[PDB]
Parts: sequence; structure tokens; C-alpha cells
Amino acid sequence: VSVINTVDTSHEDMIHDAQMDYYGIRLATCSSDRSVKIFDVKNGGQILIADLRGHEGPVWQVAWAHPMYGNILASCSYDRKVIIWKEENGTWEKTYEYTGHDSSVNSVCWAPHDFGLLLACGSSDGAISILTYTGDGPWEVKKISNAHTIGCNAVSWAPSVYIKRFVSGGCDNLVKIWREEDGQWKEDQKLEAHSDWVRDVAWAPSIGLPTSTIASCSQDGRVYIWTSDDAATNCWTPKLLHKFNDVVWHVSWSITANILAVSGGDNKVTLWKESVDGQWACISDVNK
Amino acid sequence: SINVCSQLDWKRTLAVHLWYMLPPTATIAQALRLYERAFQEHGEPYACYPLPPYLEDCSISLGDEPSAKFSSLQRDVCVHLLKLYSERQYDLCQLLDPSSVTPDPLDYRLSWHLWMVLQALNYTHLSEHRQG
Amino acid sequence: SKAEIQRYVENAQNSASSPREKSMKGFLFARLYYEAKEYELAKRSVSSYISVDPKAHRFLGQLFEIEGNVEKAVGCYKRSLELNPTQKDLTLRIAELICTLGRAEYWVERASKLFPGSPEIYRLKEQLLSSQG
Repeated sequence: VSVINTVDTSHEDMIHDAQMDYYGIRLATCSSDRSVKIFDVKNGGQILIADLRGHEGPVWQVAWAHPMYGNILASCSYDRKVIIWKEENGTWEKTYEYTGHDSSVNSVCWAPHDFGLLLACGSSDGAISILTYTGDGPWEVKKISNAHTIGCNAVSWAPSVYIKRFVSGGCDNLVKIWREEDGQWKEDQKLEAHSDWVRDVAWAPSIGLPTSTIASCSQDGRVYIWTSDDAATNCWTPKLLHKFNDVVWHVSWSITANILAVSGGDNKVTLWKESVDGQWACISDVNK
Repeated sequence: SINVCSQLDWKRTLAVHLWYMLPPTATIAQALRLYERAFQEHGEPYACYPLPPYLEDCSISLGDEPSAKFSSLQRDVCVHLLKLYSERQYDLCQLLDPSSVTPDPLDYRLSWHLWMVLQALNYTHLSEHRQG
Repeated sequence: SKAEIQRYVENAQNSASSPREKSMKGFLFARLYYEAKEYELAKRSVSSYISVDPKAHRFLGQLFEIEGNVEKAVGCYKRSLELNPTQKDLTLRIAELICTLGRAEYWVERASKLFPGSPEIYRLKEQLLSSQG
């Protein structure tokens, strides 16, 4: 509601996505100008600290890693290259470049620090690659082939509760949850409710709750809320939030109070919070 | 139709039923139920619907269909408190809704202290999920 | 208490003089008149609301029907249906208009598909067939 410092990005195109760090001192930003820029916003002062240009095509997503492993920043892209940057003594350098995909990599999401330094990459070839840094040596790659028939749009890991699980949504109209069994990523659930392409899926960071909640926005506009009271049962119940007329793009949960931020093609952000009785109600409308 | 109960807010309507209409020796529950049936019609709805103190200004226009709206409108915490005081069959969740006292759904102080008092009164029908 | 209604009249007057279009504010004042009873200005403000919604739509339709105004009934019902911000039933009086006009076949088939056990609509389509068969 209140207006703090407004940043000047010195960019040349539409910033497709952004993401702040764990402690809220920095902001990564990615645009269609093949450039990932790092901004140090401290005490209301916009300071461009780094400009990382290593892609051949547009950059779609940027994800910060947990503080304990250092300042690790992942950036996916259209050029089938997942570039992992790392800050050493104030200098950002490319440490690893995974080029094992046939089409555009659309999403990157780090695993909870408990599991390790795992990164999931969803690409338009219908494949999810799991990169793993063991501390010593290179990155072990586990590629889940034919995950989605057409392509994979978004990936998001479950809060650590340790059974490693992550949810992925694709253009095949199906939201799929994955689970690591015996060291192998196997398909766990198939949630079907959308009539069109799933654009983004994000697993709620459930705090003090037995229930697990996942949100999924789609092309048709219907935002569904998937809830499973018991993790063992794996019975997921969907609940329509609101059918937006314009294509909903991505969904994001708040860390502390689980408030969903929904953005549609109408250039507006609608905040939704579940009430005690159960009905979801919009609390504010923050348009561009 | 000489309605004596008219021009009175829900609280005063129940109070009048307790002293004047009912005998000097009566139980609270019976009076409450009678008042409830009074606005639920019989036969005219002479009593007033229990409305939150902020929603009173614009009582929903009951054009030919009052009941289909009453089944979505909330009631002030006091009614549910009286009901729980009488019996153990009621939704604690409705009772503990932030909107009832304050329109915004972000203020929770009262709700939380009330839940603590209810836990301390040996009344814990609330599900783990909602508590959390 | 006749007082807060006058205050709401003042506020709706302000939010009608400032935002001249004000179908919503003027419709709140019209709903005040409909809670009270001055059919002329009530229908007029509701007409401003609909033209410039099921509330004003049913107001216009039922007023036209109670006066016998098939023309205004068909206009209000058809406009509301084809724009539909919340509108289901007025197509019935639309069917009655189209019948009083061969034409009622569309709306009587619509009512047939929306409610199979329809005696009134079955007889209406029966008379439509008896005039257009």
C-alpha cells in the first residue's frame, strides 16, 4: 500500500520476471534483452551491482538460492542453456552451464536447503532436469524424459516435511506431482481440472499446517486451489478461485500468511486470502 | 398490524421478549429460540435479524426473497457465544471470523484471544488446520 | 429510520453530480425510491441505470408488463439477455412478446431446453405452431 523507493532498471525491454533474495537486500531482474541484472536495493537506494550477459535468447526466469551455499543465482533461457552464476568476492562469474535440452528452458526453482543444492529445470521439450551439486566435483544430472506431452511451463518444490517432492505443470493440461523413490524421480499424482495449458504452478510454503496447498493458473483463466489434508492419502481436492477473463500468467504465495498473488493479462494483480470458514476472498487490487 | 417490536435493533427485541412477553421466571435459551423463530417468520417476521454492527446501515433489500440472502450473512459473535453457552452443537469457525467484528480480514487480535479463552473453557471442537 | 436514507440520498446525489454517468449511485437512489414508492422517478432512474443489470432489467420488464407495454418489456429483456451481467428469466416475457408479434419459436424452444416439464411454455409453443404451421 505504501510507496517505497522506485527503481530505475536502465533496461531496454519488458522485464518478464523478477525475484528478491532471502534477506530482501537484492533484486534480480530478467528481460528480453538477453541480460540478467542484479540490483542492490538497501535503505531505499537503487544500485545496479552487476550485469550478466551470457544468453543468446530471451531470459524467462530467475531464482535465488539459500544463503548457506553462497550467493547462487540461477537463470533459465530460450537458448536451451541453464546458467548458474556465483558471486565470489563481489564478482559474478559463470560456474556451470547445463546445455542438455532440446528447446527453451522456461523455469528454474531451487530445492529447500534441507535437501541440498538441487535445481529443477522445466523445458518446452517436455523434460525436467535435476542438477545436484555434491560439494566436491561437478553436477550430477537426472533428466526426467517425456514428463509432459507438449512442454513443461513451471516447476516448484514442496516445503521440506525428508521426502523430496516437487510439482510441475505443463501444456498437456495436467498438473503433475513428482516424488523421489529409491533415488529415482517417479510420477506420483495426476491432477486434472484445467481445460487448457497450465501456465504456472507454485507449492504453498505451508507453515504450521497439516494440509498441503498448491495453486495453478491456466490459459482459460481458472485459478484452482489443490488441497490434500493428509500427505499419505495423496487425495487432492480442487477449488475454483475465480475465472479471470484474461490469461492468468503466474501465481505466488506469501511466505508468512499464505496470500496468493494472481496476475492476469489484464495487467493487474489480485490478492486472495482464504477466510476461516473456507471461502476465498480478494483483499486488494494492485493494477500496473 | 400493530407491531410493538418495530423500530428496535435485534438486541433490544430479544430483551423485550425476556421481560415483558415471558414470565419473570424463565431460562435464557428459550427466549433466544423464540426470538430466533420470530425473525424466521411463522404470521409476520416482527423481530430484527442479528446483524453485525457495521452491516446495519444497508440492510440488504429483501425484495421478495429474504431467506436466500440470510443464509450467507454473518451474525455478531454474541449470538453464537450465547448458543455455545447453552449447547455444544455449533460451528466454532463461523464464531471465530475476523469479519464479524471488524470489516477487514487482516485484524486477528480479538479472534486469537477468544480462541484462547475457548480452549480454556474446555471447548475445543476446532480442527487442527484452522487452529494452525 | 427515514434519516439514514436521506443521508444516503445526499451521498448518492453527490456521487451522481460528480460522476454524472453514475448508474450505480443513481441506482442506489432509485432503489431508495423503490423501497419507497414514486414509480415515475423510480422507473426513470432505473432506466438511466440499465441504458446508460437484473435490478433495473426486472424493474423495467415488470413495470412494462403491469402496464401492458410489450415493447418496453421486449426491449429491456432482449438488451439485458444479449449483454447478460446477470440475467436468466426475462426471456419468458420475451417469448410472450415474440408470440404477440413464427417469431416465438426461438424463445419457446429456448424455454423447452431450459426446463422440459414446462406446461405454460408447451402451450405457448403450441399456439405459436397453431399460428405458424
